[PDB]
Amino acid sequence: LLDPCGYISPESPVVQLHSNFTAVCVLKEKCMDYFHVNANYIVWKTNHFTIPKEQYTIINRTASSVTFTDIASLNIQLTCNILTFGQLEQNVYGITIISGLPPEKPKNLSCIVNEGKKMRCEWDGGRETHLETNFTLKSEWATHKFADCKAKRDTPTSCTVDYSTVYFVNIEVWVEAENALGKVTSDHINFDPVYKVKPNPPHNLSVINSEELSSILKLTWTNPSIKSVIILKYNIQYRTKDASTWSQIPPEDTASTRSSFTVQDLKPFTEYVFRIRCMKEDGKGYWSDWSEEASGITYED
Amino acid sequence: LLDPCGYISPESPVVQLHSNFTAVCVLKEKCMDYFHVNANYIVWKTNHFTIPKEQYTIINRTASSVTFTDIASLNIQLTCNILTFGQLEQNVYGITIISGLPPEKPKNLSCIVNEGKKMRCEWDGGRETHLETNFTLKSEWATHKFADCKAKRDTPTSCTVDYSTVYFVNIEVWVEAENALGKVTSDHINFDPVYKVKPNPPHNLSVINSEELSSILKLTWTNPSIKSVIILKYNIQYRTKDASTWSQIPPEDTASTRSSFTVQDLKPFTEYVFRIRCMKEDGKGYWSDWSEEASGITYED
Amino acid sequence: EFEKDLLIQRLNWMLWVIDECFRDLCYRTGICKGILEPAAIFHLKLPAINDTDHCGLIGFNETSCLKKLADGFFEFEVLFKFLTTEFGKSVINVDVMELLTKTLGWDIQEELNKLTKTHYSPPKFDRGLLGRLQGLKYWVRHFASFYVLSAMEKFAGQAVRVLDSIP
Amino acid sequence: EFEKDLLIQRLNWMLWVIDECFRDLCYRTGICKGILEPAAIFHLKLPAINDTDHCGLIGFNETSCLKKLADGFFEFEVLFKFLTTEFGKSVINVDVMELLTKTLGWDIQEELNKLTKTHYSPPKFDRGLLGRLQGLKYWVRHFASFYVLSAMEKFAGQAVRVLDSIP
Repeated sequence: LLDPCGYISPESPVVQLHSNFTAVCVLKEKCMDYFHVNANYIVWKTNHFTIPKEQYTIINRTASSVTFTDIASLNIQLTCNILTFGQLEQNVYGITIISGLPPEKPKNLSCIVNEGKKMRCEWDGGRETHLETNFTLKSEWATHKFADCKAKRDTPTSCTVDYSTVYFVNIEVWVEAENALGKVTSDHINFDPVYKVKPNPPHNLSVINSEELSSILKLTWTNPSIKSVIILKYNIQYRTKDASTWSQIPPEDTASTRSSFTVQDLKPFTEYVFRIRCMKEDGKGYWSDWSEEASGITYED
Repeated sequence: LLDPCGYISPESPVVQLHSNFTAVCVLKEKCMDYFHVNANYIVWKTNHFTIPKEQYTIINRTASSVTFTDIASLNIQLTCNILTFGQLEQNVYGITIISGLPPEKPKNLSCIVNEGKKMRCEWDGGRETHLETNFTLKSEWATHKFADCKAKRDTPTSCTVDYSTVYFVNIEVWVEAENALGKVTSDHINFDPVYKVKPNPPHNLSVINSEELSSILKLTWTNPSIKSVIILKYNIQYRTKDASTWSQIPPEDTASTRSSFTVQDLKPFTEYVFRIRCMKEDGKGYWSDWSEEASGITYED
Repeated sequence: EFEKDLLIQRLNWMLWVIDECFRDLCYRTGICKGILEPAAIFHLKLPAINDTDHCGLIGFNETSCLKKLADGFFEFEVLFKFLTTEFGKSVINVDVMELLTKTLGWDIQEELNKLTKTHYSPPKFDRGLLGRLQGLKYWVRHFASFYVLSAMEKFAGQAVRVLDSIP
Repeated sequence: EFEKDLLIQRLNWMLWVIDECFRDLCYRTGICKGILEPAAIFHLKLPAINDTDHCGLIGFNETSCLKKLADGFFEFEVLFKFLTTEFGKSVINVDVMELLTKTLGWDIQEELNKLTKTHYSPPKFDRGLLGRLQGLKYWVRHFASFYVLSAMEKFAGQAVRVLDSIP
């Protein structure tokens, strides 16, 4: 069967940093008969250094054990050997002791649906665990479970689901953190994706002298396709080409879907720069980035 | 069965630029009876513009046809409709006519095995074909075929196989270019991958004053792992810290595997910069890039 | 807790995507609603409100009607899968209509069971149909698109009517 | 056209990788050639040149010997697959040894058929063995690695001897 003289127990442990760990090496009876040895013949080595015999404890004639206390090394290679007659040393078994910490409960879980992309959720991973830790975003409607989204090694605090967003349906979301020392879940959050949209910014912004006055500039633009799902609200900013700060149209005047706006009380024959952004009208969701800036000049008085 | 009044033939053609193309629209008898129409009732449209009736040719009472000559448009949407009584126009069938050119025979096929990477072959794709063209690198030993390597849309002139290089065995390689208008193969090349290696450059370059003279600097370095497969040859370059051009040790003196070299006849208390590269000893394969530069200073006289 | 308003937002979103497919189909194809329709044989049962469903203002009754709305919306998933293949590359969100419609069936199917005692089960996802639908080849697939879209537009439009008229 | 020199370059490359696995195994594991070998029961048939193969200088004969070399090299592919799993992440080119060895079997198997009339067939790739080998768990897998490597080192080393001694 291709088989051994003995083994070390426990098999391939993962322990918590600063804990104690006891390894027991046990020799099979048949092997003991063959080499004419017993526990007293066991020598222990770690990272190629022979562990001094005084730290060994023969528990029975079949077994020897060593105890590491307050483990501070992330990785320990422990080896069990028998000192067979003739000063011949032979390897019995070996294990790698790995240590670290259990994962902290992911917190501040939040999601966002950037227009054109699938839902993405972010969370604060906690304290370093020193262990390979998996993060899995779970999501489900009360009547259907979506594919788990497993975070990438590079980006462990974020996941982007592989399924398209379905607005107007409540979805239950949470993150599962797991490593050899533990599994834990963040609190579950529940929401209608429609309130987590980050629209693209309005584009095709144009400044046109519409009215025959010198204090008016007309802004026109193309709303983002997401207008098919939500009613838009905007923030229109404007300043003179030389001003250092932006002024802003009163939000109330641009509180519902529109593709144009006439800015008034502008100084004559002056150049103005505009930029606009939008988000769901009720303020529930995320402001889009600012559109491309657009320029226009008022007529002379 | 969810079925039609007629069809256009040929189905969804791809034709060569500057050729002629004839489309025939034929009405099923049952449909002709139902609407009380015949070929004379067929109207042809392309890209929403009605083709003038004078360009039509009724081949039989069941069919009408149009002929485009010297096609210069890459894409033509052709539609067949019947002018049913009551000046009611209804759609019979439609096809998209695509045009372009057959692929030119890939030429100058060459391959290279960059140490640490799998074999990569490059070829000159020829004239633009205006059609989606696939490139497939084929490779096989006389007794086993390797996975075809399909070039990426972005990099259509290169492929990197998914199998590891096996030196000392002749491999047959060639490229297959194909698009709707044609399939063609480059000439086949045959070689032992061992003669197409591009080793990594020697690293860990160190300059040490070995001898107790003022005209000597000893160069030491670590050869690339590929030394396990080929005997290395080197090019050692050196110049004074202020020189503008590199001098070079005579290739014959560094014509076989080594990890050190003593440069002589150097000026006293002068600073020297060195750089080295290697390739298969017989000159068959590719020169590695230059190693990191290394500096050293001779003792005072 | 019958959320009609929310179901209506879904129907309008659905109507929006539907409309976008017609426009897209009309643009790339020429096959346009009431200007140039296909000369082809309508040959597949598509959900449609009958008078037997008693869904209009006179002779109305949630019982019979919700039953039809739910059944139809479940029957739409197979159609939306066919549609996703046809418009997925050119129309935003067609790909999630097969889920949205399952959602309308479920929520409506929840009302029925609450309204009656006859326990209802969302119909069988017809793989055979999908297979035949996805089996059409070339031009004729646009015809299927046109008919399917037409049937869905009417139905969904009626569903909004029905839901807005239940107190 | 028996290319012995080329077959020898393959054997030496193979010997090189073999040596690198021993060194790697010795480094991460402590199990080193002649310093600390496993205390375990050798329990699997591994190719090995016998006197019955008549491969030494006295009583030599391509017939009987090439037969063994070819058979062994084909038997090595299953072993190299086990090895690839064990050393693939730490030793360059272990992953192509299963192909290289098939190559030595093929080319050597070509000589036999030319040397005899008994037509030879490269043995059966033993999936059962691979399955048992890849079935070992934890520490003991290093033992298998050690024994397999030892058997391959001896054999391949002998093959080079055999090939250099055929005129």
